[PDB]
Amino acid sequence: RKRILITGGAGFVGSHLTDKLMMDGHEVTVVDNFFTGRKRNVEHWIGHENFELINHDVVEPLYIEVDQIYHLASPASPPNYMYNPIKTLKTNTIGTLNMLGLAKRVGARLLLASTSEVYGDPEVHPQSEDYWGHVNPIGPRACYDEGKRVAETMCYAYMKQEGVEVRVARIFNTFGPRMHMNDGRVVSNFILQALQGEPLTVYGSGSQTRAFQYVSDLVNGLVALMNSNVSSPVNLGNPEEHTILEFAQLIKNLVGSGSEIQFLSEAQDDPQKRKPDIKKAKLMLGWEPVVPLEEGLNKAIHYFRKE
Amino acid sequence: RKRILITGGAGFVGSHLTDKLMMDGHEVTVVDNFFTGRKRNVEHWIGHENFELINHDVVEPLYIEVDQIYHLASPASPNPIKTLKTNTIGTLNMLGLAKRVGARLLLASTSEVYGDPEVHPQSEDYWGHVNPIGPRACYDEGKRVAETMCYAYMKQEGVEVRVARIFNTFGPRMHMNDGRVVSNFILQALQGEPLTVYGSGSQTRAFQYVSDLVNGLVALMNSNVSSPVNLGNPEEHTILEFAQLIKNLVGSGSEIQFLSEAQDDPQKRKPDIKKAKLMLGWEPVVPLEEGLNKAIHYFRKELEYQ
Ligand SMILES: NC(=O)c1ccc[n+]([C@@H]2O[C@H](COP(=O)([O-])OP(=O)(O)OC[C@H]3O[C@@H](n4cnc5c(N)ncnc54)[C@H](O)[C@@H]3O)[C@@H](O)[C@H]2O)c1
Ligand SMILES: NC(=O)c1ccc[n+]([C@@H]2O[C@H](COP(=O)([O-])OP(=O)(O)OC[C@H]3O[C@@H](n4cnc5c(N)ncnc54)[C@H](O)[C@@H]3O)[C@@H](O)[C@H]2O)c1
Repeated sequence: RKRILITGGAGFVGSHLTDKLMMDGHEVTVVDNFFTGRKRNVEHWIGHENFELINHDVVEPLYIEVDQIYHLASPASPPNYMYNPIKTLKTNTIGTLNMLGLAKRVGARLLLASTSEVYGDPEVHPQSEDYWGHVNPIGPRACYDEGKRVAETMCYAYMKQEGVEVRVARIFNTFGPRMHMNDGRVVSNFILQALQGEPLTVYGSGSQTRAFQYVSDLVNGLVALMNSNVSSPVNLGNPEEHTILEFAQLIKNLVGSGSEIQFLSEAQDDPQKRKPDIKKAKLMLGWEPVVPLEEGLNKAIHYFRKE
Repeated sequence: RKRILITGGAGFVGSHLTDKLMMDGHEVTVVDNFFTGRKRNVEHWIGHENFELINHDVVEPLYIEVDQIYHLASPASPNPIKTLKTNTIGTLNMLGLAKRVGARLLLASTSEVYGDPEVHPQSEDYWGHVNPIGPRACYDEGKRVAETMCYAYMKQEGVEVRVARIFNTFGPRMHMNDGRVVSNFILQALQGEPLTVYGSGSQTRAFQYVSDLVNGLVALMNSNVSSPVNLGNPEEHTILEFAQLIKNLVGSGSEIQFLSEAQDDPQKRKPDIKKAKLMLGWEPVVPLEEGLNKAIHYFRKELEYQ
């Protein structure tokens, strides 16, 4: 049925988006510069009749007839984006302007992969979509945060001024096969520790909690949101809390490397900074996260074990 | 002495900056696409050896050899998309150029990066409270990210950047049909219309005379201060006092007049200028009365020219 463009389609979330859309029957074109993505992520569809992979940086204009654009082209984990603030800004600015220009020209509906970071260090808990956020416009993260903030602004500008149809997802922390293992976040870190024999190290009693979302739940959110009539931003994330200890335990079992878990009773964890309200997504999209933590960790570990 | 690019050189603040800098013997080039600027604003210099006017949009790359760029090319508030492009593409372009030719770049930012503030007054390490998707975001978010841009080109590429957070400014050449309280009162007084004050006229507005700002910009440009600096006037005056001052300076028989069922909006923001004091030795020095005077003379002249 639909002609669909995915920018960043060779990346973590984008490649799983591709899969789903390729299997629902659509004609998918992937645009990606391979700055962080990888051909292995989409290699299964090369050659297939309805797929096209284009090596292309979104800071360059694109002219293609499509019905829908999922705009995920953007550096995503902190080490990648903080190392190149300028490329990060150019991508979120010039690149969003370009994709919105295409969407306007060809009458595509455009969905933006924004981010809970537009909320900054929140002074409201949890964060709903009303919150304006508390964000340093010139810190070392600002290239991503302000970059994604103004990309949201561009969307509504084109919506208000040129009747572009726009969708805005504010994406919270997400995990699974093909994820990046360098956020030094708790799951990537425990998994690496276990996969190579190391002890899993748990601060204090492992009592701080973390809420992560499994990638296929995200991908369902995105598609649900794209095909809805809600044009204001929608948080997509999983607000279920698991203790850090529980992540150690699950990852230990599922890797099965007989790594030990060990406590540093004098050490400590930071409470998670952001926590998504997703009630608007339940109400307007009928969507919730349905993959249990253990199940997503397993599918993830399965990926990384054989890798 | 210095070769100097001024984008938005032909607008209100820009043309006074041009004035001051020409008078100091620098080589001054103005770039401007005249969306809101006027040649009349710099005709006095057209011809002099040291001056060039170039008609150019900053969303288009530009190559010129200069030592300093004052990047003022932007609508001040108040085409939303063109505003976005201008503050994004435009700033990237000018920082690119500054990279290429080794120029120091001053960004004319705005108190709006603080949004609707939740601390008072606003000093430079306040992060602001800004709606990224509100009716005015394409100005507020565009100037915010313009800042992010300067800092990124500085941290990563060694570009020398300066960032001025400009607060409300008034004076000759300003956009008369502004919306603003001071504007309306000048226009109406000059015409013998009553000056109507909403409520009891006790909401305040703070205003900075243009030559104070221009001084601040130059001081800032030539300092070693790379992080943002508030340039504004913190002195409060009520709307009623504006009305009274303007009525008297104009002398015309306009009468003041309360409309007590009407309300004014409270003053939105108020600069803390400690940092400009300490690190530039700057502060506003033109008293309100004198400034209003110079502003009245201009609107009087300009009513008479258009
Ligand atoms: N994974 C998360 O937790 C998370 C959270 C919030 C938001 N997001 C958003 O999701 C989107 C994807 O992130 P991800 O986790 O899949 O990361 P990712 O890095 O794996 O994917 C991003 C993809 O974009 C491509 N890309 C980057 N810049 C580009 C450019 N200029 N032109 C063309 N392609 C370019 C990369 O090569 C990469 O494949 C991002 O836009 C990110 O901001 C992700
Ligand atoms: N006047 C104030 O109270 C005040 C307050 C806050 C911020 N500022 C900032 O100070 C700067 C100067 O403002 P101003 O009051 O002189 O306004 P202005 O409109 O008089 O000056 C802007 C000038 O820039 C030019 N310009 C606009 N877009 C351009 C483009 N894309 N390419 C080239 N030139 C372009 C306009 O033609 C005009 O000559 C602006 O950046 C504004 O945001 C001023």
